Amino acid sequence: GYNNVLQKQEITINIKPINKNFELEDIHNSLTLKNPHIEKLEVCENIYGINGWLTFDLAYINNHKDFNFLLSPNQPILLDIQINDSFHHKRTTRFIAIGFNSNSIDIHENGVKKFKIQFHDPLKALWTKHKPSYIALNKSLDDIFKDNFFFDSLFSLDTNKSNNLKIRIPQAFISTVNRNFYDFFIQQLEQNKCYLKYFCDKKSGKVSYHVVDQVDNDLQRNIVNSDE
Amino acid sequence: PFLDTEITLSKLDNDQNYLLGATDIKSLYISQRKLLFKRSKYCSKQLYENHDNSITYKIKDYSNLTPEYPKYKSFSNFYINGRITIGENVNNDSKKAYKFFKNHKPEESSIAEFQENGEKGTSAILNSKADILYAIEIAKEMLSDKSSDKPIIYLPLKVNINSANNQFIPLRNDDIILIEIQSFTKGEIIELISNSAISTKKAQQQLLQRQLLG
Amino acid sequence: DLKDKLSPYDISCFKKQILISNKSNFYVKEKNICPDVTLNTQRKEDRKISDTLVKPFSSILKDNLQSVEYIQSNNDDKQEIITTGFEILLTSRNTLPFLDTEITLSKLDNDQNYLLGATDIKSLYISQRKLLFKRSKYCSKQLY
Amino acid sequence: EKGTSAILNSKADILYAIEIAKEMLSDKSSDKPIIYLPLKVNINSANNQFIPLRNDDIILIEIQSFTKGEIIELISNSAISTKKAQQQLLQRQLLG
Repeated sequence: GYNNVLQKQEITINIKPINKNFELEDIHNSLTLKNPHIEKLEVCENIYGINGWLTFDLAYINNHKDFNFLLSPNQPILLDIQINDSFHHKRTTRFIAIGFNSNSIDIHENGVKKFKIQFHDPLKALWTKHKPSYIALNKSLDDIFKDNFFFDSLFSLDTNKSNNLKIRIPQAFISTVNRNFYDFFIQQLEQNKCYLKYFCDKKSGKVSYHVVDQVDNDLQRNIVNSDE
Repeated sequence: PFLDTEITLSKLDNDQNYLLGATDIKSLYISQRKLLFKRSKYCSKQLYENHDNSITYKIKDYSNLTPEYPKYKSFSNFYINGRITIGENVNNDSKKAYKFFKNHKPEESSIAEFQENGEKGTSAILNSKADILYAIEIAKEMLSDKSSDKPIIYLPLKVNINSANNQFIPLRNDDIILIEIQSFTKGEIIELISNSAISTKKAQQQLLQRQLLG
Repeated sequence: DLKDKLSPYDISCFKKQILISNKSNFYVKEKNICPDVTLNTQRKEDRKISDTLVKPFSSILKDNLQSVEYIQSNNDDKQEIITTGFEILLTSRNTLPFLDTEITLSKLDNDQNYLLGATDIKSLYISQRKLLFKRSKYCSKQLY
Repeated sequence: EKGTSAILNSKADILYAIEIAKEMLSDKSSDKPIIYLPLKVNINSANNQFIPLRNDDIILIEIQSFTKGEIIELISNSAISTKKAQQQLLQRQLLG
C-alpha cells in the first residue's frame, strides 16, 4: 500500500473451459479469484492485441473441480479479467483472452500449487494452431476470412466498413507452408493497409474486432468509454 | 486519474510542457499499455498461512497516425503439378493443339494485339508479355470442400520452354508441368514432366531420334 | 538393496515436484495431401493416432503438403500425430535412497499419490539426471 | 580435344558482348556499358545442337560473386505465331 488517494484495488479472474465444439461449459460455474492468490500478472496492450503472463496459487490435492483445467494441454481457457479501482470516483478496465498451448504445462509444489498461463487475444490464440493451404477462385478477401472463421458462440469480427477487402480476385493462393494462418491474416492485411482494433465491451463482455481503412467518427462512436 | 488511459483513436490536447517532447506539437494519443501487477510481502504472509503496480504508456503524435502490425512470417513456395487443356470436348484431329487466353475467361487470343509497340514491327516478342494465359487443370483436392467449380488456374507464358531463340513450339494440351506459386497471385511454370515420342524398345533393336509435330 | 515404489524415507528428501505436460484430451487434425494429377487414388488422408479417447477439434487443419519432383512420387513416409506425454521434474537435495536412480529401461511400480501426476497411471522410469555439485563456504576456507 | 570438334567442360576465356542498361554505372562514367561473360553453350541447344547466342536477345544474368557473372535464361524470341490459334498452328525454326 502506502499510496494516496487510492482507496481500493480489487481484481478478478473468471475462468471457463472451452469444449470440442468451441462453446462454453460451467465448472460459481468458474474458478474465480479473490483477495489475491495471484503472485504476478503481466499484460501489455496494443491497438490489435494483448499478451503477457499470469501466475496464481491453489490448494489442494486433490479435487475434481481442478482436474480438467490445469492438468491437460490443448484445452482452451477464457480469462475474464476485471480491474476496478476507487479513489472521489471509480474507474474500470477489463480484459478478455484465451490461453492454451500444446506441450507446455508449468506446475510447482513443495499443498500449495503454482500455475503459469499465457495470454493472447482470442483471434490470435485460436488461429495460431490452424494451418490450411488451398486455392480459392472468384472469391474476395472478406469471403475468405469468414470461410475459415468458425466462432460465433465466442465472439464476432466486424468487416462491414472497409470496402477494399470486398474487391473480387480471380485467383487466390492461400499458403501456410512453414507458417501460421494468423500471419496470413496480418500479411495480406498489410498490403491493403488497414487497421485492426481489438475492443472490449465492459458491459458486458463481447469482443468484436474492427477493420476500417481510415480513422473516422464511426470508430470513435464505438470507443465511447463507459465512464464519467 | 482524470485522463483517458484506455485506448481510443482520439485526440488529447497539449498545453503543459511537463513532458520532454517539443513545444511545437499538437494533440497526442495512447497506443499501448504495460501492466506489472505483483504481490507485496504484506498480502503474501497472511494468505500463505491461511499488491504492487507499475504502468507505462506509449504516446505518439496525432499527425503521424499509422496502423501498427506485429511481427509475422513471409511465406515460401509449394509445388503443384497440373495439366493443360483447351476445352472439354476435343476432336481427335485437334487433340494436341494449343489455344491462348485473354483475360481470365475462356476466350481465344493471339500473341498479337498486345505487342507493346516497339514490336509492330515484325513477329518478335521482347520481354515475354503477360495477359496471355494457359488453361491448366489441377487435381481437385486443393480446393475447398464446398467449391462446385472445375479447377482451372490461368498462368502467364514462359515461351522459352519447348524452344530456343528460334523455335516456336508452344505448350500443347495434355502435358504435365511443375508449377511454383512464388507469392500471392504469382505462379510460374518451370519444367516439363511429359513426352509424346519415346522409343518403346530395348535400345538394341532401335535407336530412335525423332520429332513428332503438329 | 535396490528397492522400488518410493519407500517413505525418500519423501524426507525432496524440494520440488515440477510438472511438464500431462496427457491431453484434444488433438488437431493433420490432413495429408499429395498434390498431383495422375495418381488415381485418394489424395487427402488423415494422419493416424496410436491412442483412442481423444477427440479432434472442429474445422481446424494442418495441411502438410508434399513437394513434387520429376520422379513419380512415392508413398508415404507414414509418421503419426505426436500425442503428448508426461514429465515430472523432482529436485532432491541429495542422492535418493532405496530406489534405482540409475538409468535402466525398466519399470517402477506406483501406489503412493505423493506425485502430482494422475491416479490412473501405472509404472514409470527415469530418463535423465542433472547434477549440481558445488563447494560450500566451509570446505573452501581451510583448502584455500 | 585436338582431337575432333567436341568441347569438354565448356571453356572460359570466350566471351559475349552484353549491353546493359546505362543506369547501373556511376554518374560520371563516359563509357558505353558492355560486360563480357563466359559461355554456357547449353542454352539454345542440347548435346547435339549448336545454336549460339546471336545478338539482339534478352537474358537474365546473375552476379553470383565478385567478378563471376552467369547466364541463365532467355527472355526473347524471333519466331511467333501472331494469329489467334484458330487460323494457324505454327511450329517452326527460323535459322541463320
